[PDB]
Amino acid sequence: AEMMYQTGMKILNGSNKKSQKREAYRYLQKAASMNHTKALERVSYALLFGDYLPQNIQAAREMFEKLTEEGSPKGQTALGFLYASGLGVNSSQAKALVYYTFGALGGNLIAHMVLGYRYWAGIGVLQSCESALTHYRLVANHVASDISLTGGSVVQRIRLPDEVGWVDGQLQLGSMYYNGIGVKRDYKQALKYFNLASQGGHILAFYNLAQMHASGTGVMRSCHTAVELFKNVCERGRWSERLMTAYNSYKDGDYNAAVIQYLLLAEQGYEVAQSNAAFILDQREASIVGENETYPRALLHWNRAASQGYTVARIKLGDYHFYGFGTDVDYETAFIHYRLASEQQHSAQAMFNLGYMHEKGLGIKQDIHLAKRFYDMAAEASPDAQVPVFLALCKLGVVYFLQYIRE
Amino acid sequence: AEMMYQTGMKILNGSNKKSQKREAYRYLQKAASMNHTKALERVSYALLFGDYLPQNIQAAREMFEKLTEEGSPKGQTALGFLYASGLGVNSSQAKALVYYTFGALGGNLIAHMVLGYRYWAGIGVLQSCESALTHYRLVANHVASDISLTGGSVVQRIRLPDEVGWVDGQLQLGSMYYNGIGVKRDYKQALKYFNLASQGGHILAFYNLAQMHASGTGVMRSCHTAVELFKNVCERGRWSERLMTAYNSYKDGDYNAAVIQYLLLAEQGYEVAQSNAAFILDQREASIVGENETYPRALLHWNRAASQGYTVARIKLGDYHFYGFGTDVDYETAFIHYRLASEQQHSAQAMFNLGYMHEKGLGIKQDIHLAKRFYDMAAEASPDAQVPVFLALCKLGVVYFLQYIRE
Amino acid sequence: PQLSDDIPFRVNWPGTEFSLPTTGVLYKEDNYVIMTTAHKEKYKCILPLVTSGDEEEEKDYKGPNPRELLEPLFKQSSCSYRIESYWTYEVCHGKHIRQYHEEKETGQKINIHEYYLGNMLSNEIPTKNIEGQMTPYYPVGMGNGTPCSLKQNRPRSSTVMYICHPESKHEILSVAEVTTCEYEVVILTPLLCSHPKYRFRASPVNDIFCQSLPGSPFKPLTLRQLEQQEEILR
Amino acid sequence: PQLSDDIPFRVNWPGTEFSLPTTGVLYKEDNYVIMTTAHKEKYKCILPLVTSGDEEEEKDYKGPNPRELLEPLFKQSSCSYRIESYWTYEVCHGKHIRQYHEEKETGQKINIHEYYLGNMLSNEIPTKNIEGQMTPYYPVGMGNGTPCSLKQNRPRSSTVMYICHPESKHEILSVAEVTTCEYEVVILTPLLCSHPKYRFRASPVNDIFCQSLPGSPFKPLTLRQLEQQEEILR
Amino acid sequence: MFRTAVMMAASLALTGAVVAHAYYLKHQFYPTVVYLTKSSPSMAVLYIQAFVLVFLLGKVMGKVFFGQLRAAEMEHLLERSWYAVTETCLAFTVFRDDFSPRFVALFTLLLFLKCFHWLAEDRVDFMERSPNISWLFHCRIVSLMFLLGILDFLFVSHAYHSILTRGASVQLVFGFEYAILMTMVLTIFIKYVLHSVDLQSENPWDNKAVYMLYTELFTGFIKVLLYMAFMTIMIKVHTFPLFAIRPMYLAMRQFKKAVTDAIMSR
Amino acid sequence: MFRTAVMMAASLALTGAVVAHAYYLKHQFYPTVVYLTKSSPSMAVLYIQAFVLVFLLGKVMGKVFFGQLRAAEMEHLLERSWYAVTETCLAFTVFRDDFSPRFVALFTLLLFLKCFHWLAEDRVDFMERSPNISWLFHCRIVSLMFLLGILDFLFVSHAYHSILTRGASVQLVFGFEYAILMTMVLTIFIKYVLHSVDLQSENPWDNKAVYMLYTELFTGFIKVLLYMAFMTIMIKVHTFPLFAIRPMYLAMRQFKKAVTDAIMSR
Ligand SMILES: *[C@@H]1O[C@H](CO)[C@@H](O[C@@H]2O[C@H](CO)[C@@H](O[C@H]3O[C@H](CO[C@H]4O[C@H](CO[C@H]5O[C@H](CO)[C@@H](O)[C@H](O)[C@@H]5O)[C@@H](O)[C@H](O[C@H]5O[C@H](CO)[C@@H](O)[C@H](O)[C@@H]5O)[C@@H]4O)[C@@H](O[C@H]4O[C@H](CO)[C@@H](O)[C@H](O)[C@@H]4O)[C@H](O)[C@@H]3O)[C@H](O)[C@H]2NC(C)=O)[C@H](O)[C@H]1NC(C)=O
Ligand SMILES: *[C@@H]1O[C@H](CO)[C@@H](O[C@@H]2O[C@H](CO)[C@@H](O[C@H]3O[C@H](CO[C@H]4O[C@H](CO[C@H]5O[C@H](CO)[C@@H](O)[C@H](O)[C@@H]5O)[C@@H](O)[C@H](O[C@H]5O[C@H](CO)[C@@H](O)[C@H](O)[C@@H]5O)[C@@H]4O)[C@@H](O[C@H]4O[C@H](CO)[C@@H](O)[C@H](O)[C@@H]4O)[C@H](O)[C@@H]3O)[C@H](O)[C@H]2NC(C)=O)[C@H](O)[C@H]1NC(C)=O
Ligand SMILES: *[C@@H]1O[C@H](CO)[C@@H](O)[C@H](O)[C@H]1NC(C)=O
Ligand SMILES: *[C@@H]1O[C@H](CO)[C@@H](O)[C@H](O)[C@H]1NC(C)=O
Ligand SMILES: *[C@@H]1O[C@H](CO)[C@@H](O)[C@H](O)[C@H]1NC(C)=O
Ligand SMILES: *[C@@H]1O[C@H](CO)[C@@H](O)[C@H](O)[C@H]1NC(C)=O
Repeated sequence: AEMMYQTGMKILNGSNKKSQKREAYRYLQKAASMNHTKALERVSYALLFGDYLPQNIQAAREMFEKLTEEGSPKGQTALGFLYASGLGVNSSQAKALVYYTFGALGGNLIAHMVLGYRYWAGIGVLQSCESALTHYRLVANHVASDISLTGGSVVQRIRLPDEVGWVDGQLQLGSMYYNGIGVKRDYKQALKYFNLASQGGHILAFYNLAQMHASGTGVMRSCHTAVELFKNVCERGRWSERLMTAYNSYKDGDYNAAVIQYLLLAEQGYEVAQSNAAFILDQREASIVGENETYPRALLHWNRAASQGYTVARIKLGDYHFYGFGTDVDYETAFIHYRLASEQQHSAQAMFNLGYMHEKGLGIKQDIHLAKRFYDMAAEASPDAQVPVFLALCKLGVVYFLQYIRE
Repeated sequence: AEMMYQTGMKILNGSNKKSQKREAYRYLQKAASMNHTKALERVSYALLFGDYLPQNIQAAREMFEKLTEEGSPKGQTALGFLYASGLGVNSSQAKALVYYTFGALGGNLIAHMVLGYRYWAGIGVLQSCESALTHYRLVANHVASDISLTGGSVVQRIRLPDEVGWVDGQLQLGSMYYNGIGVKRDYKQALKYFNLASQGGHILAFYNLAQMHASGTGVMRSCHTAVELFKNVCERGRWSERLMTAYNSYKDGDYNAAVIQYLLLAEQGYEVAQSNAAFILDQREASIVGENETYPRALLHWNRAASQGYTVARIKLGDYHFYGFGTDVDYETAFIHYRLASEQQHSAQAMFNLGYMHEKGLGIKQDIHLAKRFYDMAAEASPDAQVPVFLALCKLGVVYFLQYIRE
Repeated sequence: PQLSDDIPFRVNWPGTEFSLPTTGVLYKEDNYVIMTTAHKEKYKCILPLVTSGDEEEEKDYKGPNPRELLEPLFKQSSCSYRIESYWTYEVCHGKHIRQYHEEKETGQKINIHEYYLGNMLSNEIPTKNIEGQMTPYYPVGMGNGTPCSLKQNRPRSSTVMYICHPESKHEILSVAEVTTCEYEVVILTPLLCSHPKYRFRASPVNDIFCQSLPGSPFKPLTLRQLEQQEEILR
Repeated sequence: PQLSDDIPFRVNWPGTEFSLPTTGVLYKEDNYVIMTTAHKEKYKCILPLVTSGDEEEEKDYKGPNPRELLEPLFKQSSCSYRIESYWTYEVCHGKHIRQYHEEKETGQKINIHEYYLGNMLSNEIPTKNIEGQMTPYYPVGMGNGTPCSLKQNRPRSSTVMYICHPESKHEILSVAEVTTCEYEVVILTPLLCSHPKYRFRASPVNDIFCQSLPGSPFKPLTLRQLEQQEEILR
Repeated sequence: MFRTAVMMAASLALTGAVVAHAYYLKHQFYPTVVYLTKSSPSMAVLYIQAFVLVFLLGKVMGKVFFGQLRAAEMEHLLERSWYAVTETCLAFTVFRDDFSPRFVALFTLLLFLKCFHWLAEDRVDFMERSPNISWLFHCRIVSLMFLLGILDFLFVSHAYHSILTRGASVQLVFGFEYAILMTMVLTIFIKYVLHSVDLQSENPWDNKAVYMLYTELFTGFIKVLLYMAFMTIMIKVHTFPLFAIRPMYLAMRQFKKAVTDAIMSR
Repeated sequence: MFRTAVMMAASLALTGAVVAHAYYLKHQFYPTVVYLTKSSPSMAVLYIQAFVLVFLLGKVMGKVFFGQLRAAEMEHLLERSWYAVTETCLAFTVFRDDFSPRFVALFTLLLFLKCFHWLAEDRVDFMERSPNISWLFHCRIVSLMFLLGILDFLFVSHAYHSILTRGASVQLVFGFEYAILMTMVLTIFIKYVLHSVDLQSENPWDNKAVYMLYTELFTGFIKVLLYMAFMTIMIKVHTFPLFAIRPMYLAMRQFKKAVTDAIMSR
């Protein structure tokens, strides 16, 4: 049993070949039959995840249960993900949190990020920055330790709705300014030197200002900057490599393993993985979810992707209320999400469709000369709106001219 | 007397106008008649320098003598410059050094840079890095102090023979690594962190590695890196602004004040100011120097500009021995300075004229097929040598073909 | 799944001898789970029926009419203004709305392009979609502004929108127009949050009580060391 | 001014009762200057006539002939080589000059393009040049190298150039050719610097003596001191 | 006529296939038109449908302004037009103005107006030798005289204010070329003035040929002056033309055939 | 002859003035030549001198290869050469190859060879209807035939090994144009073979016209095939030509005038 698990890890760490990785798991899958409690948790996360073992969601649920009855943090975390996403099992947010709490209790780090994110965006619970400070803190300590050892493995951020040294020494200098190395400590001026180190892109500085805005040192402790500084540290763990395992599944034609390897990171609180896990459900390529639970589940992950500051997720939340995707048709509700992507994020399309609801009298009362403003505002915001406003303004004047003739 | 000097400095620091600067000096020139020992040293450096008071070299020599008999560091320094450059007075290197020593003794900083440079390039004295270490230091202490106050006023480097934050904190971090701030000092590893700070361009770091290579800390104290690191600090004083005072005289048509405001900085040991003070004497635009002392004085400042690593100053030292400028004609001596600019600095022209002395049998014995190599080597070194080698190689083959016909 | 990011939850540990409440949310004896921690600790954590229906909160209010709350704001004459990319809206609560923008000439003059949008010479509270959410409001509608050329020299009209916020300091979320030369202003105030029908609506919290099986204590052995750890850090 | 950057100078302070030397450089009683320091110390610095002529250094050498100094270098068989951009010259003192370059094939083979430039089977010392300046040398000239196609299969010839350097470790300044397939090698060695006619030539130093006037001490009130100040950093 | 309707339908079938390709990809209004703009074959077919649309507008404009082509100027347009297609194509690409679908549309407006000046020249050339011309011909061609000369006056006025307000750009060569076209409508006027006084009198006039040779001398002097000033400018600003030396050699030859012939005559 | 020497002297005077201006500035060999290459008017005057030199070499080659111009092909050269210099200029400027003084020389070499093929065209066209032709004409024109064919074979070989070794550049279009010119020397061979078997017999041959029509059909097919492959290559790689559609319309019309006439005949 235990001898079989050693052969798999040797070939996994020794060979990067796809066949050799699958050949290494053959002993690991056989060791799962011997109920070695370390063996299943490496094949549980392949039986339901894919791009490793073949994907079979029903084959992983029942053996997750014995992982829960054993009391495994890696089993308590994932069984909450099944009931949070309604994946192969009837959806229930009521005890989705119960499994995540015991996973967060059990020492798992994924169940702390999700519980922290649920406390931060107010999803499933009350938005409490105090509770969102506690759970996001435990992840940050367990990821800031490993980056200093692993060197900070950077992973590209790929959004499908868009396509388909010098500062390292400044961190130690800013650490000595706040603490005091041969000089009196000054929290008023050490803040500016430490905050400028994070603009270089290194996330070690991102950690140190989060504690600075937590205890109240230097600047007064505000909740909004307490966890938002914490969150970008937590979004770069060893689970940040999991876009690539999901994105390769999308390019390899296995679209149903790019909607399960993305729905975990959508539950983990991303925006690259919350638009993409909804864009795949947008075009109905997924097959585990039914044909009637494809748009309401893609509405949920378009709604979370908008509140985290995405332009397209605020236009595409207007579309789903414009046509009637997953909701009874609401021209008034779709109106607001189109303007909220106009004044805030200055999305060029988002004032063109503002003109259409102004020009054709949808949602609000019609006014011809108010619509002219937003078409004109569209051409100022972008170079690509010069064309599709001009054929819209010509159509606009035809109605104005034809109405004047009838009078 | 003393009341007149206050009005000049108020209008000089208060008004940047050219007429107002000359109007401020009217009281200063009148105060020079009262023999106020502070008043002459601001008009002695205008009577012989120009771009201030009108240029009159003989009008400044006799009043420099009373500045010498008083014992002024600013008079002992400049009176040695007159006899070093043979300027208005018969040239004598013998007591040129005597005046510079007492100016260096008197506390002047210019007379320490020149005495240090003379000890470094072996000009007028024996090349002794020990003596060049002592005089170059005193300047570096008196320039790094003001640069921390004045912010390090940068000045562009203009060569006439060519035309006509992130690292600031790394200096303090590298200073703490060598000294020890909360950690044990390690001179083996603090050297690499301190030396990388100088690659950013800041010259505070240039000072700190000079002392590192002086006392032997970290790396063994070598003479060549002891003063070369020191020298680039000294070449950025408040006298580094004196290129613009000289370069503006060249563009304003006052060419005889761009050969006196450049000959001091040539004596101070530059290479931007040693080619340019020889390029002006190259074309005989200067009028203080005679028509027979124009090329030997321009040979002296082409020779110093070559040994400090200039490509053009090594080709143009070949020309002066090629045609016979200021020296009896020497094809052998001119041969060496052409190849020393070929193997070392890879100057593209410097192998083309190597071909001409190879092809036409000047200096060495003629060999036709050896000359073919250097013309061919010229085209590889630059894109601009493709043309003037092709009309040289065609001429080369015509002689080879015509000689073969006669046989 | 349908609008599921608005339902709050809370896990509690009431212990062994606990009786589920019969008031509030509904409960069942079947929807229990048997739990196990990392240190082998058995818990039975029950969950309520997620309905949270009706509005049976015993809504009583013997206080003043909502008209009386904004009167101290009117008499103090402390009124704010808002900046934009170009314009500048200065709503004055109880006097006027003023929209203007300064044209800074080259050195000496400042030119003002000003407009006037108003001047002060039912068993159901109406609600407007605010970012897609449900907030009941107080409308204060008013007109007789400057004449509007598009409406053939008709004076502008405007409605003042009042919604409550606890940390508000009398600012504006956004200024918007429902039609040409007739504008809508929203105003944040802390006065209306005391009104039960006008306060910010929060959904009732469904409580997850969970009972401690024998062999396990009142709270898990991997839990209480963490809330004290953040208490030290604070 | 003519080649004036080769004349060394030195200021000395011999004091009040000093007699100028009659051997070496010439002196005059008129070319004196009256000096004054910053703290009003008066000095009289005499200067010599800048001639430094002739070679009257009493050149005597009862030592060995210059042939005998390079014999220990020949028998030890410790010989160096030089790199270039492409080529690689391996002079072996007392055996040969070898010029070669390795062609590294893709994985397995190393190809050598080698040539042979030579093999060991007068009251005035000649002077070449060396970087513009002057240096007398020892020439060692050989031939019988590999045949040269340009000279119609004639073997190459090479002269070995010996110049002395104190800190030398038997390296090469440069390798050069005076004609095609006949090459010149310069070699640094420390052996010839003991030879008076073969050592590195240094111009004699003209001494500037400063006579101390009364009212001023043996050395200026800023000299000694400042010198010893750095004597700290000695 | 059958091949003309075939060519229009075979182009509109491609445009209705490109548009229906984008609308299936991006199912809205705004991302569709943006997708057509950035895509190369999508804007290529929309270019082809634009040129067929300006072709058929030219054929109906030629039909209303000239009763029937004589099939001797039909060739004479085809070489000139080619001349004109290539030099606008070379002037568009030399200037690095980049491919923009509102300055290509301006260049074919120049070429479309340039073709109608040339058609007026050959019609007024046979107005010299037409003894049977109705009043319909006289009115329909002076309408072409006005409509052109006002149009080049407008575009010269639009360009010389563009060269002042904006700066040196491609709008300089537009107004200069229209200035040459302004001299071109100037030439055919005087030729129409002298040949209208010819027809109203039943006797030849010897001074009409003297005035015609003087008029061709005139404007030919104006033409070379415009081209020579056009040379001296773009060497100074931007780059060497490498175009517009085509009609210039014909412009000096226009000056050569007028000044030297008048010198030989007078 | 006087005006030709006047033009040559007036170009060489400017070249000597530019060379002396550079030599007075930079008194050596190497900086003088480098200064000539970097300066714009200096390289412009050197270009003018090179063009006058190639003009005089072309005149002496035409004098030695043809006894006297008929003064009916001189025009044909003038319009076709304008066509050609503008096509080469536009192809040079679209490709962004940048102005290099060793590819402009290649382009004028191509234009020079094209002009000589057109002169061979018109000379064999009059040789069709020439009843008094000496053996000197036959020998000199067949020498032209060879020399031209060997030159285009050599340049086609050079350009296809270039397109294999280096990569996609202007050598592909150079080789394709030289392949078209190879088809041109092929056409005139067959035409000269037929018109030489015509003259050696003192009787007309009816099969000569059929062979001429079949050969014209042949090579017209080859020409349209080469132009279509040329298209389908440069839409794929780099950019739209925007050139070489000129002789293509004449190439399809060459196919139209051969295939349809033979279909109507046979
Ligand atoms: C960076 O910042 C810059 C400035 O901060 C931005 O620059 C832009 O600058 C231009 C200046 O040229 C601004 O354009 C206009 O500016 C003035 C003001 O006109 C505005 O207001 C008009 C008022 O009309 C309405 O008024 C009431 C509003 O409450 C209504 O009740 C009323 O019914 C009426 O509708 C407004 O009409 C106009 O908007 C549009 O109007 C019509 C149709 O409505 C459109 O077709 C237009 O395209 C226009 O955009 C403006 O918002 C204006 O001067 C006015 O006053 C002078 C007084 O002498 C008159 O002479 C003149 O004829 C005119 O009437 C200007 O002429 C110009 O039109 C523009 O607003 C700025 N843009 C923004 C976004 O602020 C720059 O954009 C910024 N960079 C970015 C964002 O990247
Ligand atoms: C970066 O580094 C790169 C390499 O480090 C540099 O790259 C260049 O690489 C090319 C490779 O293609 C090198 O070119 C030549 O390399 C070999 C060797 O030929 C050299 O040696 C020839 C020997 O001839 C002389 O030999 C004796 C020397 O002591 C003489 O006594 C003798 O009389 C004879 O003269 C030499 O002739 C040649 O130099 C030039 O020769 C003629 C005229 O002399 C010129 O016209 C040429 O232009 C040529 O430059 C070379 O220096 C060569 O292979 C030889 O051997 C094979 C064996 O099979 C034969 O098949 C082959 O025909 C040839 O004979 C190559 O074919 C090629 O010619 C070049 O040297 C490198 N350049 C430098 C500067 O090192 C690159 O330049 C560097 N980047 C920079 C500097 O920016
Ligand atoms: C999920 O719940 C539904 C409704 O309560 C029920 O019909 C279904 O059988 C349940 N499925 C599972 C796997 O519990
Ligand atoms: C929803 O689920 C049912 C299964 O009960 C299925 O038959 C149906 O196709 C799905 N979709 C819709 C739109 O009803
Ligand atoms: C300089 O020296 C020369 C020669 O000794 C002499 O003729 C001349 O007068 C001297 N000039 C001065 C100013 O001392
Ligand atoms: C050198 O100086 C003399 C003055 O004695 C002067 O006359 C002469 O022109 C100068 N130049 C030469 C080349 O002699």
